[PDB]
Amino acid sequence: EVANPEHYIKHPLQNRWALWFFKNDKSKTWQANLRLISKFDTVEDFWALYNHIQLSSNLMPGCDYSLFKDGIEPMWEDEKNKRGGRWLITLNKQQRRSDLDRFWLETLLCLIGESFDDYSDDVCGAVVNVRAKGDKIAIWTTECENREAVTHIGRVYKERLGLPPKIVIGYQSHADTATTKNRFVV
Ligand SMILES: C[n+]1cn([C@@H]2O[C@H](COP(=O)(O)OP(=O)(O)OP(=O)(O)O)[C@@H](O)[C@H]2O)c2nc(N)[nH]c(=O)c21
Repeated sequence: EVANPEHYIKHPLQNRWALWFFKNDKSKTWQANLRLISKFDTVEDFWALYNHIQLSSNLMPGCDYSLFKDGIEPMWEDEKNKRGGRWLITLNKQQRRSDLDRFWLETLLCLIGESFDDYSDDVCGAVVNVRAKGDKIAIWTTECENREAVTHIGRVYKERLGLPPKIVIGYQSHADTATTKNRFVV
């Protein structure tokens, strides 16, 4: 007879995820300022990471945190992002204190907990931008043309964050990045 796995195995996550950190430095290419922190694929390992790193609200302006499925780099150029887009959450200066941190954690939980159910395969990850003019959080998806998946993900995400329902958020395609209107709204 063998031991009861319930008493000792870590609680597995559907996907293995990777957390990245971005430190702004004008003298270097965007990609050069983007570096991996570490990866994890269990509930225990997620908290071990989250608990020892600074809350988004404490980072220096210009820095980002990005949680993307293992194998998908948090950039437009990636095979899994080039044809996709993002649901953007735009926060005001007051929300840095009131909602940024709780919104980001809920975002992390939505990702690792596969809260988008049937459309989990369309989800790539999420990014939080700490900025002086106003912080930003966003869920990135793989194909801007998958209306069904994209709209359902947006609705679910918006409901999970729990902000006033009357507030509309938009979805923008990465390819449409101005050298930017929304494709969908919920
Ligand atoms: C997500 N992303 C951001 N950048 C670079 O980062 C710059 C800033 O893009 P940003 O997404 O970090 O928002 P920010 O608020 O800092 O600035 P703004 O929206 O223009 O006011 C871009 O114009 C790019 O030069 C990126 N550059 C490359 N090559 N690939 C990416 O995926 C990528």
